[PDB]
Amino acid sequence: GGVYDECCVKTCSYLELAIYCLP
Amino acid sequence: DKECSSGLIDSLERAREFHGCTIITGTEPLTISIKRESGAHVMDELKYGLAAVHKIQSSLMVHLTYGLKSLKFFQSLTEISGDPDADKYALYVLDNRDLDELWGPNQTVFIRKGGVFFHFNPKLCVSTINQLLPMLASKPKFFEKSDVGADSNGNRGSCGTAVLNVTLQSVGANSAMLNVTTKVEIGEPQKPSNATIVFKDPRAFIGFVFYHMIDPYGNSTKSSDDPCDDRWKVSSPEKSGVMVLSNLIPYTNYSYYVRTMAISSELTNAESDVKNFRTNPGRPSKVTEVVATAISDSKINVTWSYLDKPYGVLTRYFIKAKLINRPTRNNNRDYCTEPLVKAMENEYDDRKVQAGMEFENALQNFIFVPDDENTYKDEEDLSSNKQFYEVFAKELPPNQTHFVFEKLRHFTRYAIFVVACREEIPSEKLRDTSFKKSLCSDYDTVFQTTKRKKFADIVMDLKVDLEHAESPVRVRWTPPVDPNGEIVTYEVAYKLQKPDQVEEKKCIPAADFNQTAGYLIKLNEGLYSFRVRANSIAGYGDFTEVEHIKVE
Amino acid sequence: PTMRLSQNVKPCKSMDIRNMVSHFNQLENCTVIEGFLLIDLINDASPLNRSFPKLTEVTDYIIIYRVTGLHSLSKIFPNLSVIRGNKLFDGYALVVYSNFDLMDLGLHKLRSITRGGVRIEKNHKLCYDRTIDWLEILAENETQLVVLTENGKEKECRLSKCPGCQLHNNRRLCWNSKLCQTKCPEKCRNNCIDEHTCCSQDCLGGCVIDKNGNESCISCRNVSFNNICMDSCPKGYYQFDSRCVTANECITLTKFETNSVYSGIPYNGQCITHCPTGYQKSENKRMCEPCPCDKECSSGLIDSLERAREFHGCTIITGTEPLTISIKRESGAHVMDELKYGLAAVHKIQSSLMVHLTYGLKSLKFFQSLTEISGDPADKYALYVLDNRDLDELWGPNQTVFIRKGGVFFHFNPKLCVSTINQLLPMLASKPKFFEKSDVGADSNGNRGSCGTAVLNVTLQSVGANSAMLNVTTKVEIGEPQKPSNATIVFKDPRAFIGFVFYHMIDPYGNSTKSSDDPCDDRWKVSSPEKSGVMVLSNLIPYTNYSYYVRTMAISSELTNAESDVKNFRTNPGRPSKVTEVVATAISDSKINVTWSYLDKPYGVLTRYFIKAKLINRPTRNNNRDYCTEPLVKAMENNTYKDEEDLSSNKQFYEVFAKELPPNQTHFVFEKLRHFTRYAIFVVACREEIPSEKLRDTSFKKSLCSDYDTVFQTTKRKKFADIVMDLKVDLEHESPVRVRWTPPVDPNGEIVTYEVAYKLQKPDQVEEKKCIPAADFNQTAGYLIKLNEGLYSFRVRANSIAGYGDFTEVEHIKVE
Amino acid sequence: PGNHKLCGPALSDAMDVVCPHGFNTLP
Ligand SMILES: *[C@@H]1O[C@H](CO)[C@@H](O)[C@H](O)[C@H]1NC(C)=O
Ligand SMILES: *[C@@H]1O[C@H](CO)[C@@H](O)[C@H](O)[C@H]1NC(C)=O
Ligand SMILES: *[C@@H]1O[C@H](CO)[C@@H](O)[C@H](O)[C@H]1NC(C)=O
Ligand SMILES: *[C@@H]1O[C@H](CO)[C@@H](O)[C@H](O)[C@H]1NC(C)=O
Ligand SMILES: *[C@@H]1O[C@H](CO)[C@@H](O)[C@H](O)[C@H]1NC(C)=O
Ligand SMILES: *[C@@H]1O[C@H](CO)[C@@H](O)[C@H](O)[C@H]1NC(C)=O
Ligand SMILES: *[C@@H]1O[C@H](CO)[C@@H](O)[C@H](O)[C@H]1NC(C)=O
Ligand SMILES: *[C@@H]1O[C@H](CO)[C@@H](O)[C@H](O)[C@H]1NC(C)=O
Ligand SMILES: *[C@@H]1O[C@H](CO)[C@@H](O)[C@H](O)[C@H]1NC(C)=O
Ligand SMILES: *[C@@H]1O[C@H](CO)[C@@H](O)[C@H](O)[C@H]1NC(C)=O
Ligand SMILES: *[C@@H]1O[C@H](CO)[C@@H](O)[C@H](O)[C@H]1NC(C)=O
Ligand SMILES: *[C@@H]1O[C@H](CO)[C@@H](O)[C@H](O)[C@H]1NC(C)=O
Repeated sequence: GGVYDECCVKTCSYLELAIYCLP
Repeated sequence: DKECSSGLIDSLERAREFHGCTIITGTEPLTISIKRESGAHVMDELKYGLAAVHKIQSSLMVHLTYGLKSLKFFQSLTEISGDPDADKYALYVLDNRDLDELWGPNQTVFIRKGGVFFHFNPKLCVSTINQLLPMLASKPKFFEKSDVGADSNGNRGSCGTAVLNVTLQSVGANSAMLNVTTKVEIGEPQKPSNATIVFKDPRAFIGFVFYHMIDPYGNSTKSSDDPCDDRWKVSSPEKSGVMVLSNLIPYTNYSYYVRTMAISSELTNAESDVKNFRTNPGRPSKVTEVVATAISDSKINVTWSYLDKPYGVLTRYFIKAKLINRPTRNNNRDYCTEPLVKAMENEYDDRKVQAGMEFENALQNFIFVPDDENTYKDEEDLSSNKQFYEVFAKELPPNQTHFVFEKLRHFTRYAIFVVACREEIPSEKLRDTSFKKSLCSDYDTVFQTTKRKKFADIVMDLKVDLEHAESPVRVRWTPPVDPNGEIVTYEVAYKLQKPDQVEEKKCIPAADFNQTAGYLIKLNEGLYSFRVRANSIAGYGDFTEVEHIKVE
Repeated sequence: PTMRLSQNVKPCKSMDIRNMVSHFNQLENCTVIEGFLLIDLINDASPLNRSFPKLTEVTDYIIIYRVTGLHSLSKIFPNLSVIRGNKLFDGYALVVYSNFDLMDLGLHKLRSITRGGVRIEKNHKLCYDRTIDWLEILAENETQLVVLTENGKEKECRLSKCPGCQLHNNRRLCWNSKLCQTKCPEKCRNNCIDEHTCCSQDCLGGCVIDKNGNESCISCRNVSFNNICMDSCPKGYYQFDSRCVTANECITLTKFETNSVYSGIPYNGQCITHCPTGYQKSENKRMCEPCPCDKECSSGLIDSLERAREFHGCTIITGTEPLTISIKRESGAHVMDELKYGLAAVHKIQSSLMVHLTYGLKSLKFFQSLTEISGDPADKYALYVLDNRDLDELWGPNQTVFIRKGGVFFHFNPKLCVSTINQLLPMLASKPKFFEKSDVGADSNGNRGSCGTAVLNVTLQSVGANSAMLNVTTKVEIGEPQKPSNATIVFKDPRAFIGFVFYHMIDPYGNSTKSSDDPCDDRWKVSSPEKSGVMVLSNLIPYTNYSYYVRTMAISSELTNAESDVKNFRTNPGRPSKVTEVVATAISDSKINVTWSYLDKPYGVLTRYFIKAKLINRPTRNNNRDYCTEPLVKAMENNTYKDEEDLSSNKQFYEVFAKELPPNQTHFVFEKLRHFTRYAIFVVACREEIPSEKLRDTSFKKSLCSDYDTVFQTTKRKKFADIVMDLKVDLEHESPVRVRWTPPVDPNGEIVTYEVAYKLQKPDQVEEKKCIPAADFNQTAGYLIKLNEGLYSFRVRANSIAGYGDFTEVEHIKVE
Repeated sequence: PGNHKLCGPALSDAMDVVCPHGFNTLP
C-alpha cells in the first residue's frame, strides 16, 4: 500500500517498510 | 445604585451613557454589538461605562462585535440573574471576531438560570469555556455540543502552550543572542526522554520567531489594549533554536519573548515567559556644553555638564589642560606705525508551505512500489622655571561639574579637554588588555586665553646717557623678560620741564638694543623729563617713572 | 501541409531510471517516450559519460527526484524538445525536486509544454533559475503553473551575468552563463529554428530544414504517421498519443497509471484508455460496449488530485466515511478540470461530505453530475465547509443536489458571499426559511472578499480648494419598489436602511483599493451615514489628488448591501506656499545678490516670483553717547502683486525693485543701490487664476500669490572715496593756527565726528589725533589750532555711522 | 527500532537508511 497511507496515517515500523526495500 | 436600563449597546457612547451604573435592569437582554473600527480605547470606554455594574437582572447577549478582544471591562460584575435570550440562554455569544478571553482569571461569576450559547468564536479558546462550568448554578458535568460550538470555536486560537525556557549566553554593548534551551521534537519522538512538546511533521513547524523591545521598567505586557501594536520588534522565523540580535543600545533595559510559528491547520504551539536584560555599559556620551572663563593671568574657571545618556555609570571625570604654542608675532605688517589695543577673539500566510506539503506527499506516495592620548590619567607638566604648568590633568568625582585651575603661564592661549569614562566592567576586564578599551568617550576642545598681568612687565633698568659730554643724548634700559606675549615696540617719551609743554612719545622695534641696549636723540638744549613704555603682541603696555637731564 | 518528419520515429513506452546509472541503457535509441519518464535515487550519477540526443519528446510528464552526482539535466537529454502533456502528474508536466548536485538545467532545446505546468523545488544548488521565462513555454491560455524557490540565490547564485543575450522584464533570459534563451517571433509560439527563421506551424518543437530547402518538422501539431505529419489519421488507424496506430497494435499498446497497466482500446478512431460514460469495456477488452454508465466505488479522503485520479468513472460512492476533498494548490491551477475528469461520473453518494483546509478551489462547479447526498452521519451535519480561503460558490444555477438529513456547517469561507448559501434552502428536507445560528457563520464567510453585493454610483458635484461634496446617482427603492429596474438599491424594510457612508483619502496615484479589515493599517477616513444621498467634505489639501468611494453601511442584518467603485478628483489650486530658504547677500555698496527656492507644494501652477526690494532709511546718529569717547569702529548689520521697480528722487539709486520674474528663476542680482542703506526684500510665488475666479472672484479674495516676509540686507560700507577734501591749514596773522576743509558730500552715513591727525617730520615720531563733533566748524569757517613752535604735517579721516573712514592726504605747515 | 510515525522528509531519510539499495520499480 501507499506509504503515506501506511505511514503518517496510522503508525508503522521499519519491518513493515521493508516491503519496499526489494531490489 | 442606579438600576440603569438594559437592552442594546450598539456603540461605545451608549456605554458612556450608563457610566456608574452598579445595577442594570430591564427584562429585555443586555445586548452588546459594538462594531467599532478597531480605533483603540474600545475596552477603556467600556470599563469607564460598564465597570461599575456588579449584577445584571436580564440575560445578556454579544454578537457581531468588531475589534473586541474580551469582556474584561466587567470588573465589578459578580452575578447574572438571567431574566429573559430565552430561558435557554442566560448568556449568549455568537459570531464574535477577535474575542479571546472571558472574565478575569481570579474572578468568578455566578449564573442564575438556564444555560449559555457559544458558537462561531474563532479566536475564543474552547478550554476556557469549561471555566464557566463551576460558575453555573446547576453544576452540569460539561457543556454539550448544543451549547458549545467546539468545532466552530478556537480553530485558530488554540492555547495549549508549553512554557519555553529561553536564556541568553552573553551580550555585547550592541548585540545579543538567544538560545532556547528547551528541546522540541520536530518528527514524532518515538518516545525519548521527556520531549514535553512535539509536532507531527517538521514541515508544519515554521520555526521560532523572536519578539523584543525596550522597556526601562520591565513591565510591558504581552497583549495590547489596542489590537494593533508595534512596540515589539519582530524578526524572521528560524528553526535552529538560536538567534543573534544586533544594533542594540548599550546598557539599555530590554524585554523579549518568543513564540512558535506553525501552519494554521496545525494547532499545537509553545510560548515563553517575558524576560529582560541589560546591554553592558558602553561608550559614554561626550561631555555636554563645556565652557570656561579665565579668572586671572594665572587662573581659569572651567564648567561643564552631563545631560546625554551615560550608557553606564560615570566612574570619574578626567581633565586635560595644555599650553598651545604661545601666540607669535605677525611680522606680515608693521606695528608702531599703527598700535594695537590688545583686543581679543571670542499575519502569516501558509499557502506556499502547504502547496509544497501536499505535492511532496503525492510524489512520495507515487514513487514507491509495493590623535588623542587615550591613556587619560592624572598628570602634570611643570615648567622648567616652575612658575607655571605647561600641561595639567586631573581625575574628578562624577558629582560636580565645575572646577578651577591655577599656576598657568601668565599670558597665553590654552587648550583643555574634559571627558567622562565608565568602569572596568567584569565582563570586559578578562581581556581588556588586547586593546578593546573604549571605556572613555571622545571629547571636544575648549580654547581660552589668560588675562593680562598685573603690569606689562614694566621695562626696567631705565637710565639716560650721553657720550663725549654736542653728541646726542642716549637712553638705555634692559628689555623686558616676561611681557604679555612677544614685545613688538618700545615707546620712549619725554617732556621739557616748563609750563604747557607737551610730553612727546615715540615707538620703535627691537633694533639697536644688542648694540648698546639704548636709544639716542639729538635733543636741543634744555632740561627735560623722560619716561618710556613698550607694547607687546598683547597690545599696549604701561609707562615707567620719570628721569631728568639738562641738555646743551 | 502533409510533409516529412525529422528523423525516424522509434517510440518506446514509459521507463523509470531507478537505483542505478546502468538503467540508462534501457532508454536506447528512443526518438520519443510514449508515456511518462522519471529519474530518481541516483546518488552517484558520475558514470553518466554517455548522452542521448536521439530522443526529442516525452508525452505525459517528467519527474526528477533525489539524484546526486549530476550537474545539469542537459547532461542526459541534449535534444528533448516538447512535452505533449497527455497526462499531467499533480497537474504539472515538469518536476525536479530535492536534487542537491543539480546546479543547472541547460535544456536550451525544449520548445513547448503542451499542458500543465513546471515545478523545480528545493534544489538548493540550482542557479540561473529565474532567468528562464516559463510563461512563454506554456500554452497561451490561462496556464500559470510556474513554481520556483528554495535555492538561496541571493547569496549562493549571483552568477547571472549571461552573454553581454535578450533582456526582458529588466533581466537577461538564459539557461546558464553560455546558453541564452531565444523567443521566435510572436507568430510562432516556439515552432522555429531561431528567433526569426520558422517552419510551418505544423512543426511543433521546431523543425529541421533540408539543404534542398525542404522543411522537416521535429514533431507534428496534430498527429504523426510513418514519419509524416498530418492533421488527421487515415481510416482504420486509431490515434495513440502522438501517432496513428492499427487496432491490433493499439490492443498490444498500453497506458500506465499509478496502479494499473490498462491496454489500449481502439474505439471511435482513437486508442482510448478507458470507456466514456454510457459505455463499458467488453469482456473481450478489445472495445467499449454501450451500457445503461453506473459504477460503484468506495468513499474516502482526497488529499491531492493525484488521488482524485483514482475516482474517475464512479457513478456511485459508498461507505459511511465522510467524503472530504482536501486539495490545495499554489494558484488557480487545472484543479477544476482535473476534478471534472475525476468526479464527473458520480451522481449519487451514500454519506455526507466535508471540505476543509483547501486552497485554490474556485468552486464546487465540477460536481455538476451530483444529484443527492442522502446524508449518513460529521455527526448530524449535512454539508461541511471549514477554512477554505479560496472557495466562493458551489454549483451551476440549475444544478441543485438534494440533502435529506443533517444541517450545514460553513465557517471561515472569507470569499463566499453568504447570499449563495441562502440559495441552498430548497435542497434540504425541512425547506426552512432560515438557518440555525450554529449552522453558517454570518460574518466568518465572504466578509474578506467582495464576491457580490449590488453595484452603486456616485459623482462629485462641486469642489473647492478646501472642500467638496458628492451625490449618488443611483436610485434607492426604500420599502416597496417605486420604480423597477434601472438599478434599485432595494431595502424591503425602511427601518433596515440607515444611510450612505463615504470614504476618502489622499492618493497621488489613485490606486488604493478599498477598506481594510485588519485593525489599523487603515488610511481611509470614514463618514457618518446619511439619508439624502449627498454629503460634504471640507478641510481638504488644495490642489491634491484625492480618492473616494461609497457604500451602504446599513447592515441591519440585511444582506442586500450595495457598494461603489473607487474614484478620483483634484482639489482647486488654493494658495501657494512661502518661498523656501530665501537668502540675500551683499555684492557691493550698490549691488546685491539674492537666491531662493520653492521646496514645497505649489498649490496651483506656479506662474511667477514676486521679487521686491524697498530702500530703507540708513541707521542714524543716536544722541545717547558722545562717540569721541570711543569709536564705533565698523558697521554691524545682523496685498496686490505689482511690478514697477522705482528710482530715487536724485536718480542716484533705486528706491524700489518690485519685479516680475518667472518661476524659471531661483536667484537674481541687483545694481545701483545706495551705500550703507538697508533694503527690505520679498520673494513671493504666485499661481495662475482659475477660470471661475476670473469671473466670480474678480473683486477680491485674490489669493493668487503667497505670503510675503521681510529679508534684510545692507549695501557694504560704501567705497573708500568721499571721506574729506579741501584740506589746508593757515594762521591767524603767538597767533592761533587754523585748518579748513569741506565735509564729505555723501559720507558713509552722517558724519559722527571729524577726526584730525598730525605729526611732526621728526624721526621716529608717532602722530596725534583728535575728534570734532562737527562743532560750529562752518560758522568759524575752519577749525582752530594751537600748537608748539615747529613744522608739522596733518591728516583727517571721516568718522560716520558706518565707522571709520579712510584718511585724506597730507600737507605741511611751519610755526615760529 | 520500534513503532514509527515518520512523516515529511524524515520518512524519505528513514527509507533511505532502512535500505541503501533496491526498489521494485513502478511498472
Ligand atoms: C525552565 O527549565 C526548568 C528546568 O531547567 C523547568 O523545570 C522549567 O519548567 C522551565 N521553565 C520555563 C518557563 O521554561
Ligand atoms: C546553546 O545552543 C547550543 C547549540 O548551539 C546548545 O548545545 C546549548 O545547550 C544552548 N544553551 C542552552 C543554555 O541551552
Ligand atoms: C510600567 O511602569 C511605568 C512606570 O512606573 C508605568 O508608567 C507604566 O504604566 C507601567 N506599565 C505596566 C504595563 O505596568
Ligand atoms: C562627591 O563624592 C565624594 C566621594 O567621592 C564625596 O566626598 C563628596 O561629598 C560628594 N559631593 C557631592 C556634592 O555629592
Ligand atoms: C568659579 O569656580 C568656582 C569653584 O570651582 C565655582 O564655585 C563657581 O561656580 C565658578 N564660577 C561660575 C560662574 O560658575
Ligand atoms: C541503438 O540502435 C543501433 C542501430 O542503429 C543498435 O546497433 C544498438 O544496439 C541500439 N542500442 C542498444 C542499446 O541496443
Ligand atoms: C436554468 O433555469 C432557468 C430558470 O430558472 C432557465 O431559464 C434556464 O434555461 C436553465 N438553464 C439550464 C441550462 O437548464
Ligand atoms: C443629485 O444629482 C441629481 C442628478 O444626477 C440631481 O437631480 C439632484 O438634485 C442632486 N442632488 C442634490 C441634493 O442636489
Ligand atoms: C452608473 O454609472 C455608469 C457608468 O459608471 C453608467 O453607465 C450607468 O448608467 C449609471 N447608472 C445609473 C442608474 O445612473
Ligand atoms: C499605485 O500606488 C502606489 C503607491 O501607493 C505606487 O507606488 C504605484 O506606482 C501605483 N501604481 C499605479 C499603476 O498607479
Ligand atoms: C548670485 O548667486 C547665485 C547663486 O546660485 C550664483 O549662481 C551667481 O553666480 C551669483 N552672481 C553674483 C553676481 O553674485
Ligand atoms: C528659463 O528661461 C530661458 C530663457 O527664457 C529658457 O531658455 C530656459 O529653458 C528656461 N528654463 C526653465 C527651467 O524654464
